[PDB]
Amino acid sequence: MLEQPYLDLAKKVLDEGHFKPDRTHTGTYSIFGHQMRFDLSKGFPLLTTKKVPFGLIKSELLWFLHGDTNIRFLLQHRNHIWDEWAFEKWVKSDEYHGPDMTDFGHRSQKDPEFAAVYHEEMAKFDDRVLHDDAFAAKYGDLGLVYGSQWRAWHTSKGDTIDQLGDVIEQIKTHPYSRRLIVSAWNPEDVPTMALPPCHTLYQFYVNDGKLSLQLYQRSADIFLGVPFGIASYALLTHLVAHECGLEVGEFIHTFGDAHLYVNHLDQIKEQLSRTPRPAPTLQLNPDKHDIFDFDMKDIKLLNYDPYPAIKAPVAV
Amino acid sequence: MLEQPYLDLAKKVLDEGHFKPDRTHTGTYSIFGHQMRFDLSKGFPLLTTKKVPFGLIKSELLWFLHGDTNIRFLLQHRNHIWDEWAFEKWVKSDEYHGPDMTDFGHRSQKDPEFAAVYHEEMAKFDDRVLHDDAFAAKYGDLGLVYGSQWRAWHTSKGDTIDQLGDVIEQIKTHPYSRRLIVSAWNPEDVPTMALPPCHTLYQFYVNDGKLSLQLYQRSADIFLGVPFGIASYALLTHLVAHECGLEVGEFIHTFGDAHLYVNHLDQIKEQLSRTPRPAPTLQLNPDKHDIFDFDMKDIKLLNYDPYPAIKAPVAV
Ligand SMILES: O=c1ccn([C@H]2C[C@H](O)[C@@H](COP(=O)(O)O)O2)c(=O)[nH]1
Ligand SMILES: O=c1ccn([C@H]2C[C@H](O)[C@@H](COP(=O)(O)O)O2)c(=O)[nH]1
Repeated sequence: MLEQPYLDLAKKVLDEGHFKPDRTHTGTYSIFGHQMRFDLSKGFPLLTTKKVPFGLIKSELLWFLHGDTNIRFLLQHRNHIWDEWAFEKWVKSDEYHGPDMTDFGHRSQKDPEFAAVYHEEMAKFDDRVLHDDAFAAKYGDLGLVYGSQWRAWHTSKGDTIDQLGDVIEQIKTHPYSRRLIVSAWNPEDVPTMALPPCHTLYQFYVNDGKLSLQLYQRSADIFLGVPFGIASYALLTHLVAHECGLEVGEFIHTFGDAHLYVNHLDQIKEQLSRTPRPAPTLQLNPDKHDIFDFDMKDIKLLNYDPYPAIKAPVAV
Repeated sequence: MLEQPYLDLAKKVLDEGHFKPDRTHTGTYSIFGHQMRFDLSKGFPLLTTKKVPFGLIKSELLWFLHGDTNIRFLLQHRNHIWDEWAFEKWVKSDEYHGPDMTDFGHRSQKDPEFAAVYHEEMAKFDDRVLHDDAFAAKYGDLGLVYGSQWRAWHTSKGDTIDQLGDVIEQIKTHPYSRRLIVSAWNPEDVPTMALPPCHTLYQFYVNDGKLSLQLYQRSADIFLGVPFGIASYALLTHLVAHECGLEVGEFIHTFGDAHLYVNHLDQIKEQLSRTPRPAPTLQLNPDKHDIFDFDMKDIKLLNYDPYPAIKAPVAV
């Protein structure tokens, strides 16, 4: 079944997984060096053993494709994944004249009252980002995020490079190249970044009229992270392919530190007791071609019949 | 046997290998996405099924470790791997007042007279690089090569970053980090580089007091390239480990485009008819610790009993 590699990877971290400490002082079962492949011709690798929000995955990838880094786009799309990061910048700022917020996330877990307070301050921050144009420009712009790494790499000459744009043209004029690489890792920025790119780098490959993509993920949260990651990059492999008039090949997910937080063990076992149903089908608008111009309505997901969602706490 | 993964990878490219064109207009049998691991506690993965020059591998890695990019060091060490690149720069220069040299490499294959001519001009170039200090500074400095990528990454602020130095300190003060990454890929330089880094990026990992390393090689020549690559990075895993007082773990080689040139098929088959002997043993000088200060004499290779070398033409 299409999503087997994932379950396999999951089962493995449990079995061969060696305990290992980490930043968000929780424990993890980790493995180092893994690689799994998904033959995109057999279907879309969005998990059926647990409900994954394709809407979220879809709007995030577009945000990246637009070379956008401001949270406003996502919010307009009911997407709040990157919310914490902008909120945090806001709170550490001179203007934040509100309640105690330092460590809002980790605190909310065992909230002394926090729950509503945090959740409301956040509602406020967002609401302003959506309307106060100047506020959005200030606290709503994350800066160095995938959108800017992929499409506006800052060069030593104060210029900007559209890695993705260039690779796409390359694919068209030189499909057999081995230099079709887009990179999110900048040695200059990581020493002072909030969260250095987990999706460190990806390579494209063309053969027999099919497009393939390999991702190198330096670090991954098997439970919460991987499900989206596989969905996100498989989508990209289709999008880029659609634009180049190529057939879709394989999506390959390679790992550095693949781990499962100690507070996710029961949940994952639950999942491992499920039987994958047939994988869904992706449908891209035939009329449109420049993916940089793709809109949500141009991406349909057909036949996604999943098992109920699984709730598990974010380890912090 | 330790080197099995390599033979396995080799056998595979023959069997599942899909023909694919390439730059040096020759043909290739290619696969996309492969990963193999070598448990460095079982021995050193320097091939016994064919003689690999450990001396060359050793002096090259030191050259990188010194953050050096001038060919003089290598020549002083009888190492000529990077010779062509500096020679080419020399020939395309105003000063090169010699015979016809444009395409020296590919031509030498079916030399109309070239052999000696090229080989002598080269001897001249080198000889000068070794003695004429100003010549070395001019035509002997390659510039952007591993030594500068690893230890003097040029930032947008005209400064320089010692990625390797920083990662080593990191390993010591934060061994459980998932950000121990050194990168040779610069989106800014690749568009105008002679040869963008095949050894694209590598990640370190520490667990149970052992050090592991994973390399991401965007493109590889299974026959001529991989044998050195495995040797080079396994050596680094030992060196860094020796410096951090860690035990050696696994070396993991991940691949983008792994290929075998069509003009290497017979030779590789020859190799595949050999039986691996026990792997050699690496011995590092116990007295020395700062690997940036390691000298050739500080690296011993014990019990290397290989099969005679295999000669095969460099495809161009
Ligand atoms: O697809 C993804 C992207 C990010 N993360 C995770 C990786 C780490 O678990 C955490 C960040 O902590 P560090 O890896 O930076 O140390 O976020 C994932 O799990 N999956
Ligand atoms: O360990 C190594 C380093 C380099 N090369 C190869 C990779 C390619 O075969 C060739 C460069 O051509 P491009 O990959 O840049 O297209 O040099 C190897 O085989 N092995």
